[PDB]
Order: sequence, then C-alpha cells, then structure tokens
Amino acid sequence: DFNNLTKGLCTINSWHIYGKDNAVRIGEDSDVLVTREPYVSCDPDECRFYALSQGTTIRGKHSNGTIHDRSQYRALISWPLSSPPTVYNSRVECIGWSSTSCHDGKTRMSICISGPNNNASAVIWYNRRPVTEINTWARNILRTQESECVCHNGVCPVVFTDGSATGPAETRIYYFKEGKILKWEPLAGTAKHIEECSCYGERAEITCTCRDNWQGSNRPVIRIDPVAMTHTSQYICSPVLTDNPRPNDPTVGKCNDPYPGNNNNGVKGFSYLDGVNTWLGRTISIASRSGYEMLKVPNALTDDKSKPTQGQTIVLNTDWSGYSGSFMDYWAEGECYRACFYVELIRGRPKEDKVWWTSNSIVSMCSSTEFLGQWDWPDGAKIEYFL
Amino acid sequence: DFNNLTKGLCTINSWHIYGKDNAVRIGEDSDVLVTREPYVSCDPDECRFYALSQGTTIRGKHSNGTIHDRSQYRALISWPLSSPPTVYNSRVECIGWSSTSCHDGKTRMSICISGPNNNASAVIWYNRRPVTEINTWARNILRTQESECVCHNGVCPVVFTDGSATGPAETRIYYFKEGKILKWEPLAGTAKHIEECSCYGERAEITCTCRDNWQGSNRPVIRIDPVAMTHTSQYICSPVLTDNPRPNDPTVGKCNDPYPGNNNNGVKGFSYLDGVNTWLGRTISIASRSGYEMLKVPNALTDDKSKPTQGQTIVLNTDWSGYSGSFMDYWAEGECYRACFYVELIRGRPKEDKVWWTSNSIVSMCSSTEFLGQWDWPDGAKIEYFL
Amino acid sequence: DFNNLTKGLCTINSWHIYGKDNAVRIGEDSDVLVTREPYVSCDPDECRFYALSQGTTIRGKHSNGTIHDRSQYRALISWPLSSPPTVYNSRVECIGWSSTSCHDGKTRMSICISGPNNNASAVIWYNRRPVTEINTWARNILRTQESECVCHNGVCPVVFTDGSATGPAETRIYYFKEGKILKWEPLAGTAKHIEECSCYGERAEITCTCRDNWQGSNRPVIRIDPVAMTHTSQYICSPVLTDNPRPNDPTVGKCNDPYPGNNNNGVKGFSYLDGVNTWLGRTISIASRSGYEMLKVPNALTDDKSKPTQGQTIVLNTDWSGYSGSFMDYWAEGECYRACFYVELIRGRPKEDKVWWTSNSIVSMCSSTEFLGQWDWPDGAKIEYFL
Amino acid sequence: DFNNLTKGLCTINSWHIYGKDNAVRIGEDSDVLVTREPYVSCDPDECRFYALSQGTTIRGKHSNGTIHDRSQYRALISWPLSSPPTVYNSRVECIGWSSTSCHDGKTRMSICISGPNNNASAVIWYNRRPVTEINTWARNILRTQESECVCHNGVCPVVFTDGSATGPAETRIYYFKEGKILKWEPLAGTAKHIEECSCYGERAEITCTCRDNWQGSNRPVIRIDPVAMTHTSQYICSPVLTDNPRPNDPTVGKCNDPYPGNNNNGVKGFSYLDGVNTWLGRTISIASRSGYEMLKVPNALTDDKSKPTQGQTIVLNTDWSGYSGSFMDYWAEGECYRACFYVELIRGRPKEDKVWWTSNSIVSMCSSTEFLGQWDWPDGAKIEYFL
Ligand SMILES: COC(=O)[C@@H]1C[C@H](C(=O)O)O[C@H]1[C@H](CC(C)C)NC(C)=O
Ligand SMILES: COC(=O)[C@@H]1C[C@H](C(=O)O)O[C@H]1[C@H](CC(C)C)NC(C)=O
Ligand SMILES: COC(=O)[C@@H]1C[C@H](C(=O)O)O[C@H]1[C@H](CC(C)C)NC(C)=O
Ligand SMILES: COC(=O)[C@@H]1C[C@H](C(=O)O)O[C@H]1[C@H](CC(C)C)NC(C)=O
Repeated sequence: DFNNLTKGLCTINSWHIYGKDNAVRIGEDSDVLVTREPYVSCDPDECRFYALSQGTTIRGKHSNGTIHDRSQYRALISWPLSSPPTVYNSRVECIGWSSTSCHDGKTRMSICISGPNNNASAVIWYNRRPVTEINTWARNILRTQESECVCHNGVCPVVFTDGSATGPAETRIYYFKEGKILKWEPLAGTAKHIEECSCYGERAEITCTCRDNWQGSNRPVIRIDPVAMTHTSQYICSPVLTDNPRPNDPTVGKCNDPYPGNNNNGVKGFSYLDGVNTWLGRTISIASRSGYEMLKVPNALTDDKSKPTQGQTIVLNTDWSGYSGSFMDYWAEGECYRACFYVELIRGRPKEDKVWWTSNSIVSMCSSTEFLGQWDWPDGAKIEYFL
Repeated sequence: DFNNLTKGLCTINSWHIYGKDNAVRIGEDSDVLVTREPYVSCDPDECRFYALSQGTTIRGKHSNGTIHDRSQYRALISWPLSSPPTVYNSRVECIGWSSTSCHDGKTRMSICISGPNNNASAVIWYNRRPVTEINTWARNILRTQESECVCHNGVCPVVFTDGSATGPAETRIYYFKEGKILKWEPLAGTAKHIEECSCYGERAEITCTCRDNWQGSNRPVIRIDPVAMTHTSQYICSPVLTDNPRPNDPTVGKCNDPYPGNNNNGVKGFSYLDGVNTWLGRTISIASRSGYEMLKVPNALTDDKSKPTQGQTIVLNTDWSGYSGSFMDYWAEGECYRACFYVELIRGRPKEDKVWWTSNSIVSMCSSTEFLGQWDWPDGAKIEYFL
Repeated sequence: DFNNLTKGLCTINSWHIYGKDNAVRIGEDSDVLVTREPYVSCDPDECRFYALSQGTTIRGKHSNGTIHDRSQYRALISWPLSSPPTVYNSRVECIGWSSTSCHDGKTRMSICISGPNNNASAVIWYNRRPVTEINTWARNILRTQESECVCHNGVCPVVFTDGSATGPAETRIYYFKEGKILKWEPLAGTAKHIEECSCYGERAEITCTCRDNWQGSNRPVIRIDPVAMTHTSQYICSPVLTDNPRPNDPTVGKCNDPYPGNNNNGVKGFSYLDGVNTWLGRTISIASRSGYEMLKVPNALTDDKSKPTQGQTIVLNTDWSGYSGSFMDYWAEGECYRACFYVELIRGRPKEDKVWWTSNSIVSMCSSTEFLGQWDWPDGAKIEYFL
Repeated sequence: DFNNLTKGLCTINSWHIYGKDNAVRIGEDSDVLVTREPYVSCDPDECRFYALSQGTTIRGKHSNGTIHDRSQYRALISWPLSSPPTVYNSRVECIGWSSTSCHDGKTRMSICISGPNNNASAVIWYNRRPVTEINTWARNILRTQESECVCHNGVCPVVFTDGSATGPAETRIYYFKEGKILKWEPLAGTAKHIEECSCYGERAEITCTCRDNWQGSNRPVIRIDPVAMTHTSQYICSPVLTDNPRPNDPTVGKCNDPYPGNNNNGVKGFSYLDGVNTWLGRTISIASRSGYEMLKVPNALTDDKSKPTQGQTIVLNTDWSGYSGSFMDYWAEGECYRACFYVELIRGRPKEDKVWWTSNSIVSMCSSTEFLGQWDWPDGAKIEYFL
C-alpha cells in the first residue's frame, strides 16, 4: 500500500551524523562522477544518495566546465548511502538537468526535466518507466525541487517553476499518482517567488521550504495538503534570515513578503517548521555558500520576531557548503518521523578556480532526541592534489 | 506466460528523452568497453542497453583498430539503462560479432553469430544457456538484426542474411520458441535485399524496417505474422528516403523496388509504420552518418508520394550519428505500446581519425502524446582529450 | 527469530585459513580504500570483512596522513569475504571512527561513534536505520570494541569506554535489543582498564578479551551474561602475556591485577578461554606489532601458572601484524561454534615510513578439529612499489 | 534435491563457442586480477568462470613474478561468464593454490588447499562455510583437480594427489557429501600417476581424464562410481597421444601403461570418452603449450589403435594455449548433457618473457549436434602494449 503521513516529527534536541560520502576526496583517485544538486531519498527497504551527474569523472577531462548547470550530459543518478557516485555504482533514474524523486510506498516516482532553455520538457517516471510528459508553459527553463518530494496515500505533490528566475514567474504545484497527473494548480498564497522546494511530510501535511530567488533572503514556505490537493504559500516570519547571500539578521522579519537586502540570487535550502520544535538551516556566511548551521528557532514560521534558543554547527564557516534539502525515512520504525537533511559541500568553481571543474560531496544528518555534541563535516578534499 | 502483442502504438505527437549513457565522455577516464551496433531491449522487470563489445577499453591500447567489425574479441553485452558499458557492469550475453535479443515474456533469447567470414555459425541462447546452433548457408558472413527481436505467445522471429552485401543474398526469417527452431522460410515479397532489421510488434503483427545495402536508399520493410509464421516484404513508398548515403528526396518513391542513386552501402535504421501515426528516422546528412531526425510521414509505407507533416531533431547535423533501431517496453503499464528507438552516436574512425579507435555512445527516446520541445543529443565527447 | 548461544566451542586442535584479502597488494593498482581496525562478522546468510575506511584510496593523494585515527572522513564499511575494501564494493554501515557490529539473527546492529575528542557521540543503527544515540559521558574520546559484538535472544552487549586511555576511565557495558537501550551498567570486577573488547559467545555466555591500555600486558577479560544482563571482569592469570608491547613471559601471572612492565600502550587482541580447549593470540614480538601466533594455553583464564602445550604461527616475526579480534559463524551448520579470528596486517606508518599512508590487509582463520600444518600469512605487499 | 547424473552425452558433431573473457586484452587497461588454472562450473541458476588469482592486477606491480604456482596470495575466485576476473567482480570462494569446485544441486562445494610444500592442508567448503579439513598425507604439495568436480545424489568425488610429481605418489579419491567425508580410497587400477583430473558425469558414471606427469604422454583415465563409491584407473589406449610435451603419435597406444617418450612433465587436459561419440583435446604443438584442437577419436578409451575421424581447431598453433578441463551445465534443459570444455590461453612467462608476469584468458565451448564451421580463439592481447 501507499505510505501515509500518519506521524508527527520527533523532538529535535540535536542532530546526529546520518551519511557522508567523501566523493571528492575519494574521486581524486577513483572513478567518481561530477555532480551538483544532490539529495537523499528513501524507499521502504533502503535509502540512497541522489544527484545530477555531469556525465564525466572528476579526474576526467570532460570535467572541465562542469560549472555549467544545464547540458545534454546531465542526469539524475542514485547510489548506495554514504558511498561516492561512481561510474560503476550510480544508477540512472532519468535524463535531465533538474529533478525530484519520491517513493509512494509501493514504488518510486522520479522526474527529470531536460532540453533547451526556451523550450524544455519534464518527464515523470513511475516504477522506472516513463508515464507522463509536461512541456514548458512559460518557455524559460522548466525546473523542479532538486530534492525528494513527498507522497500521501498515492498522491505525490511536486513544485515546479517556469519563467524568470529574477522576477515574477509561473510556479505550479502538480499532484501526481502513479506518474499520472491528477491535478495541478498555480501558486497561490503570499509567496512572491518559488524556486527549488525542500519538502517533508507528517500528519497528512506536506511542508516545503523553498527559495525566493529574486527578492527574499527569508525563504518562502509552501504548505501542501495531499488529500484536498490544495496548498498555500507564505514566508518564514522570523528575523533569522536563512537564504544566501542575505542582509544581516534584523529584529523582525516579514511573514507575507520577501525581506529585502539581496536580489536575483540565493541557495536551495530547507527547514523544519513544527511549533517550538522548529529548526532552520542556513549557510553561516551571509556573503557566499560557506559554512552551515542548524538553529532551533521556535515558531519561526509564525513568530515574526523569533530568535535562536539552540543550534548546531554542521559545516564550519571556513569550509564550502551549498544546497540543503530535507528527507525522512518514512518507513523507519517508531512512533514519529525522524527529521533529516543533507548539505551539499560544493568544491571547485566558482570559488576554488585553480581547477576547471565543479563538483560536491554530501553530508547528511538526522535529528536525535538526545542532546548530542557537535562536529563540523567538511568535504575533506584538497584542491592542491587536483592541480 | 509469454507476452502477446495485444496493443497498438500510442499516438506519437513528439518524442521524449528515454536514455543516454555518455559512454565515450565518461570512458575517457573510466573503464568503458569499446562498442558498436548498440540497441535497447526490455524484460518484464527492466530495460537495458546492448551492444557488441570489442573486448577492450577505449583508453586501452587494444582499442587500436576497433574500426574492424568482426574479430574473435567481440561479444554482445548488456548493462544498466543510461549507464556506460563498463568492464565491471557489462554482462556477456554471448560471444560473436552480430546479434539480436528479445524476451518472450517468460525469459530471454539472445543470439550471437561468430566465426570466419566464409564459414560462420549462429548460436541461439534461451534463458542464458545455449540451445540451438545454425551454420552458414551461403558461406559469406552470417549476420542478424543488430537490434531487439519481437516475440508473440512464445514465437520470436529473427531476420538473418547470408551471402553478398552488395548483390543478391540469402535472407531468412526464422521462427524460434524457447531457442528451438519451429520453422524458417526464405525471404519472400518484393524487397530485393535485407540487412540488419529493426523490428517492433503490436496487435499480433511484427514490422521490421531493414536496409537494402545494395540498391535501395529507401529501406525495405518486412512485415511478419508470429502466429501464422508467414511474412512479406516491400519498401517504404514515400519519397522521403531514409537510408544513408542516399540521393536527395524525390517527389515520388518506389513501393516494390529499391529507389536508386546509391549502391553497395547504407546504415541500419528503423521506422514506425502505423497509418497517419507513422514516423521515420534518417540521418540528416545524405552523404555520411551525421545528424539524425524523426519525421512524421503519414502512410509512408503505402503513400508513394507522402511528405513530412511534422518532425523532430534528435541529433544535430554537425554531430555524429549512426545506427538506429526500435524497441518498446512491451511490459509497460497502459493501453498501448509507447514507441521508442535508439540512435548510435559513432565516434572515432573513420570520420574522426586522429584516434585509432571506433566507439559510440547511445541516446534513446520514446514517443509522447504531448507536443514536446526538442533538443539535440550529441555524444558529448571531445576527441581532443583523447589525443 | 534471534540467534541463541546454544552451542559450545568446537575442539581447537589447529587453525585453518578462512579468509585473506591482500588489499594492500591489490590496492597498489586498483581503487582500494585505506583502512584500519578491521574485523569479520557474519549474518545468517553470509560473512563479510569490516573496517574503518579513511575516505580515500591507497594510491590516492588523500592517503597522505591516514596514520591519524579519528577524522571526519572515516566510516565503518563492510564488503565481500576475502575481497579488498574497494570504492565500488565497500558498503557504508555508518559514519564514525570507532565501531562494533553484530547480527541478532533477525537483522544487524552496527554502531559508529564520531565527533571531536572532547565531545563525541555514538549512534546505534539497527536494520540499517539509526535508532538510538549516546553522548560522551566522560568527554574524552568515546569508543567501542573495534570488532563484532555478540547477541543472545535479541540482546547484544557492547563494551564502551570514555575517559583517559592511560589511567582510570569510564567503561560501560550496554545491553541493546533492536538498537534500543534495555540497560547499561558501569564496569565491575577486578579489571583496572578496558579498551577495544574482542568477544564471542557460546552456551548463553559472552566472553570478551580486551586490552588494559594503561597498566596491563596481560589483557583483561570481561565475561558477560546476556540473559541476566550482568557481567564481571578480571585478567588472564596465565604468565603467557598476550599484549604488545609487553615485558617477557614470567612464570606466574596476575589474575585480578594488571601485570606490570609496560604502561600507556597496547594492541587490540583476543583469546578463546574454554577450559583445556583454551587458545591465545599474541604478536610474536614483545616490542612492536609484528608477527602473530596462536598458543594453546590450557586454563589460561584461571591457571596463574599455565604455559603453552601447543601452538601455531599465523604471521612470521618478520612481517607486520596488528589488531586481532574474534568472530564465529553462529549460523553455521554443526553441533558447535567453530572459533575464528582475524589479524590486522598493518602497513605503512609508523613502522614503514617511506610512504605517507597507513593501511592494512586482513587474514582470517577458524579452528579445525584436525591437526593441520601451518603457513605464515604476510600482507604480501612491497612498500618499494609504492615509492 | 541433489542433481543426479541421469542423462547421457549429446552427440558431438562439432563445437560451438560458449564463453570467452578476453581478460588479458581488457586487463591491459582495467583492474583485472592475474590468474592461472581456470575452469568453468555451473549451479542450477547460472554458470561462472573460476581460477586461482595471484592477488594482484596484471598492470599492478605485484604481478611481477606471478609465474610462481603456490604463494600465500593465491585464491580460488569465481565471476560472471565471459567477463574478466576483476578486483570488483571476482568472488573469493576460498584461499589456496589448488582447488576444485562443484554444485550438488542443492548448494556448492569448493575446495582450496594452501600451505608450505612440505606441510599443506585442504579445506572443504560447503554452502560457503568451511566444514572439513584434510592434512597432507605424503607431505609434498597436496593438490586437487584444478577444475570442476561432479556430484551424484549428494556425493561429489574429488581426486587428490600428494607426493612426488615425477615418480610414484599418493593419489586418493575422496567422496564428500555436504562437505563431509563419507569415504576415501587410494588410487586403484593400472594408471601409474594421477595429476589434475578433468571430470564429467552422465548416466550415474563419473569419468575423469587426468595427466600422468611422470611417464605418460597418453593421459590416464579414472572412471568413478558415485553410488558404490568405487573407481578404476587406466589410460586412453588410442595412439593419438594427448599430453604435452609428448612424442609423436604412434600407430598403437598403451591401454594400461604410460606411453613413453617424455618424462616429468605435462599439461592438465580433458576428454570425452563416450563410444563412437568420443572426443579428445590436445595442444597442437608437441613441444610446448601452444595451439589446441579437438579430435573425434572413436573408442579412444578402448581401441588401442584408434585414429581421428573428425576434428576441430580451437586455438591456432601460433597462439598460446595451456590447461583444458571439462564442465557441463547439468541443470540445462533437454534430454542429454551438452559436453563443454575450456582452454586456458596462458600469456606472459615463461614463453613470453619481456613481461614479468604470467596470466591467462579463457575460451570455452560446448558441443553441437550440428556440423558447425570453426574459428580459432586466441587470447587476443599484444605483449607489446604491456612493455
Ligand atoms: C541543475 O542546475 C541547478 O540546480 C542550478 C544551480 C544554480 C545555483 O544556484 O547554483 O542555480 C540552479 C538553477 C536555479 C535558478 C534559480 C538560478 N536551476 C536550473 C534548473 O537551472
Ligand atoms: C558487427 O558489424 C557490423 O554491424 C558491421 C558494421 C558495418 C557498418 O555498416 O558500419 O557493417 C556491418 C556489417 C553489414 C554489411 C551489410 C556491410 N555486418 C557484419 C555482421 O559484418
Ligand atoms: C579508530 O582508531 C583506533 O582504533 C586507534 C588506533 C590506535 C592504535 O592502537 O593503533 O589506538 C586506537 C584508539 C585507542 C586508544 C586506547 C589509544 N581508539 C580510538 C577510538 O581512538
Ligand atoms: C596452482 O599451480 C598449478 O596448478 C601448477 C602449474 C604448473 C603447470 O603445469 O604449469 O603445475 C601445477 C602443479 C602440478 C605439478 C604436477 C607440477 N600443481 C601445484 C598445486 O603446484
């Protein structure tokens, strides 16, 4: 049967290490594919790492220029937890340069979009075979979440966006079931721009924390109802701004508008909005994608004045970070859903340009009800060795 | 039970990306085997890429001279969809330099022919064990389809050819069932020469579009009946000639004779003859194997005057193409058979001779009922990196 | 159902070769991960090699400095028996720099501890998903056995230690069941210091032979009761001292105190205390970790005067050895539990410093009731080839 | 249930290609292990290649000196049919420098012998776990078949030899069942010396064709009865001598004595003694291990004057050959047992000494009832590329 979001989030008193692949370190001497936009996603019997390959190894020569986001050589691949996406272990889910993937409890739905900027198309795969296609509707880079979607009794919502990435665009929430479109609706609510949504589900409710790439430094939130196939948007009120770049933390935030200071930019990110048990993610730097932390910000979603009451350093401020998304092993044993997340430790261009490539590692963690000590999880590689 | 061709072809209003392995790109730095004559074929629980290995990696030194078609080091290998045929992932189906393979719904039948030009032999494997052998009957390079065959209630027809490749030869249609020969018949119909057939089945009918290597630029078609174990040959009337090389498109074509202009040459190819829902494949160039397109030519099979009413670019005219064959996931969910095909993106010799090898990548697509945007799918490699 | 320790140890009249991976030899030309602290552990349907990867290949450049014990790039990996821990075959059980792992008959429990020296945390995984966490309690390198634990009717005891490694510390015996803590107790008995325990079970009794890293050269023994969840500590009376370094063998040993001569040092080790059928392991050298032997010392556990009555050379005195732990295929056929053990053949730093790395191979053997001839099992590699 | 030899041999009117791995070619650029003494053996659901690894890749530096037969780094490995024994695909069955392996229909029994020349020991594994050990009985290199054994209703006979390899020695026929010794008997019959036996079974009878390494150029035959656990020895009467080196073919051969001309040497080999349907194998050269042929010698086993009535070239006289053994897919479909065999194409030392290694490829073929054309199957590699 299809998995149903019947549990709530477990209490998050800290975060324990869940997974790390050290792909860039290892890939300096093994056949590791170049990637970006990774994520983690579970099936009923296993969890795996996911990402968009560049169709080349890091040590390979075609790794030169992998700083590019959309090429015909990209594809969503998945592989064994905490292992490196290698040419021999990676499994191609589908071909494209933007994806999302989730398991409905019975089987998996993976979606890859591919094509030219002005005329791309998305293909929904279910049970490893293509079932539905969706053509661009705004003709300007059709794109999806870049992280696991969430299903409920067969329904798996997926947030898409088509149009400008620096002004109003056409965002849509699609409701699929066995790869077939049951219904889709345009973005409603007060969020003024939706990009790469990070989602999670619990108690029949799916919460996606995305990124306002044009005006907000205070990421938008899209709360979805998988049963009524309806949703709503907004922002995280809290003054603890979580995008990047982003102006410094104010004392009050905006709930239904983008908090200004930075335009036309940002980084995929996530959060766990669950009352007092609410945790946020943010790069530590406000200027670039470096260092990453988790901060317990009670009621951030609604308390336009909320500040951290606890936190945890994930990646030091002197180490490279990047994309961060949420996933949960919905098939795990227990009375609740252990909240997990991943951080993308980008290496290479643009920041480290003595190499011609751009790749990343992965570090993943899940919540603990204990109050555990922390450690920073760097990619670990030495660009020097790559010169 | 054995799968039965009980559906018709789905409407083809466009073509979506199905698979791509970027083997030559990746193989520049990983252990990827040298190949040619690839194809795609599905089982009830998965689909895979297939090809004739050269028994050597691309970066390997024995890759030197892999421009040769028949050596004792060749063999039909299959591997995971959209992955590169590597030394560690490729599975040897059988040994030979010409094959065909299909699944009857219960298990798979793969056939490899091997041996000296004047005295080769074919071996039919069923359920991964050899069952039947067939010796040359014309003593001049025994050869098969080079792409998936099609079964119906246990019967899987396979088109063979023995004799000259530049004049009359002995072509036969064999009817196997569990690897055993039930019956074989000589080529009947008006087709004057049959080489490397591309087939597909629907509504108890198997249609193979082959290539008249000696006189036709307008590929022959062999329509087979798996129940009555009888067939018939002809050509595609349409003036939209689909072989290569080939003279320019006339206004009227030949239905029961080879359309002249080019002799003793051509390229394996496919087509989907289904009334108005009829689609053709052809290299874009008329001189060499470069660029590839799909064109909706209603009734091409019977309308000796038919012209394109719609089309789609698969590979740009400035990129290398090659062999193209048809396959369909006959075990997919749905009311019809989604038509798919693959294009072989040959790299190396003879066209690109600064390297001593000849290999290829793979790009595969299946039909969509939507009207999707297009993108060209190049191999992606840079021979420069290989020097 | 959960496996139950219902058999006794088979008679040990000699030791036959069980497993060897020649990872350092092979890894000189293949992608083999750098490791340390290996072990062997069985499931109901297979046995595998285990170890703490360094997140890098031996030939890789990040192998430089792998002499370090705790980094964020370490992780417990398992792979196919007698094969080398490669980047493509190794499976990540969990992330950390100290582990233990056992199967309760139904599924496996693996534990990895990770973090900064002054504030680490342990994570218990059961059935491949995290279930329980345990924070440092003495704030000075939380650590576990470094070898397989043993379960009984669902209960799997694990010996931990936190605090100084050169003076009194806090050792605890935890009793888990399906990853959940049922109960834990502090170290009782007369053992004055517990480090890296090697355990085995038979007839409802679990016996762990650990290492007194601060004062004893005569390793301590912790006998555990999985049903009553109670234990007891002591030392091996025998004068045949089995740690390293260690003073020369006296005529009488200590039963309830550390036998002096060497302080603040040692090597993980094991033993089989079973009446007259009692066998010990020890490096042959008394100065460093080189050469390894097995010696039948009847009643060593209680006979403060016992001497060898038989023995077997495992690794010559002129070859590098290291850690040694016990495991038994508790799911094997037969009336008893064939005692097995592994020896870690460390290569590289500190002893062989012309290379910048530190890795190891593995050699494993199990007891025979026959009286078999012996052979020494060297790592086999040549550091010269690595320069 | 256990497989039972209930069929007879199919008629052998020719031989078709079954398997080839091109390991040395491929291994010039991929991580292929160095091996010798290969063979092929089937289980109820698959067939695989087997051999004794050298614990190193061909391109690896430890490949230097792999000309040696017994080292502590050797081990019996098995892998996917027609693929190369790679570091990532090879599976270690057991550790040793002499093996044999067969499947009784329920599970597999593999045996590896290891140790010093004057005091080795054999370990019998059943269902992948060690069960029985057997110590040397003549104290001079304990050794087995080097090719698949044959079982009947649970009983799997294995021919061993201990003592001189150039004079009388102690050969024994062991009868195992689930790895346990049921009974063993010393070599009886008129064969004066037994080494590396090649066996096959049909109609409750197991026939092993071995090699008289001290006096015979006309290989001995040991016919075994798996039910009565009794056997008998002899030689192949035929004057078509099949060992190597060997004097030229006489007109009459010896039935119960070694045919003289060459002493203290030979090559593992096989044959199919089945009345008129009797086929022999022999290197084509009489001086070294080069070229290989199959010859239909009716009644060779009993007709001390029999000459070839038909034959087939397997490997040309100008290509390297070596060991040859028999195997049959006893679980194949059909009314008879298709006779198969493998030839070891040794490369490197001693013949080709510009390299410091010694490895091999594999070529395998099975009988056809057809009269198929032939082709020679060379290893394919170019030692030049290895310099
Ligand atoms: C696959 O490429 C990415 O994820 C790129 C990576 C890049 C980044 O932020 O580093 O922006 C993503 C881009 C987002 C817009 C908002 C700039 N999405 C697509 C589909 O092009
Ligand atoms: C395996 O080799 C091929 O597929 C070769 C490849 C070559 C080509 O067209 O590029 O012709 C094929 C040849 C066809 C005749 C018509 C020239 N078939 C065989 C079995 O030799
Ligand atoms: C993973 O690291 C090890 O096993 C190290 C290896 C090192 C050795 O003896 O070679 O000591 C272990 C150390 C033990 C104390 C007693 C010195 N344990 C930890 C968790 O740091
Ligand atoms: C594993 O080594 C072999 O197979 C060696 C290979 C060598 C050969 O003939 O090339 O002789 C085998 C030798 C046979 C005696 C009769 C010389 N057997 C053992 C166990 O040492």
